[PDB]
Amino acid sequence: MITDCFEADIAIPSGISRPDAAALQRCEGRVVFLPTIRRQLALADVAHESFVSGGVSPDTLGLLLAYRRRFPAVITRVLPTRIVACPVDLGLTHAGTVNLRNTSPVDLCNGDPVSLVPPVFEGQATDVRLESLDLTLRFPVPLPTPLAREIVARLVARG
Amino acid sequence: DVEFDALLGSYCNTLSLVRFLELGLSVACVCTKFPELAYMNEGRVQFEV
Amino acid sequence: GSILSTIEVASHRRLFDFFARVRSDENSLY
Repeated sequence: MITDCFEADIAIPSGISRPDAAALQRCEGRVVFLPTIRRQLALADVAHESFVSGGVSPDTLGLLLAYRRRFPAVITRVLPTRIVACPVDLGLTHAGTVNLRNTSPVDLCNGDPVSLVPPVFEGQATDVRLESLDLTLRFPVPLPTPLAREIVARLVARG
Repeated sequence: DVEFDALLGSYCNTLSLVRFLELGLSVACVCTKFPELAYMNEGRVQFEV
Repeated sequence: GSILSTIEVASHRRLFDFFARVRSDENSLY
């Protein structure tokens, strides 16, 4: 359960409005970019204000470039006091099976590898904002790899 | 020829258990226990003024 | 002749949520 699971526990603060707290109950299958593998973290280290540099929050093509400096993890259950995510690299669960959620506009298949991409699509950049805390959660998009290479390819060619 | 070594004895220390009540500072508290807190999300306190 | 009123603590808890997953409506008070 250290090797099988790994319960990295994102703590939830005290002051969150019940419309904002119940907005996190629809954050089940997500991707959270943990900077380290600490067993106790805060939302500020998860939210986009951790991602921002000095004065500069980068664009979507740069938003890839510190995902791979971090540790993607998937939310397992949203308790009222905490949010638990197992890191992908260490160990998945007891049985080793976690559930995601298609925030894609794209249907998946069995057996295909799934790459996660920043919210690049139109009508899609939906960041669950904490109004009670002034925090945004830029949830990436799980995509099929025959798309997720082309979508990077269109962005690199655009620059 | 005869020689030896020795221990001239061991010394331990005693932790001092400190009850918060023993402190004079408990005057500022009023110490009451939730048998259950962790469940609580947002509690309020309400009293007439 | 002083009047004493008991302090009132208002808090709400959802203990069963820990036992099981729940998706309560935001407006309603569990």
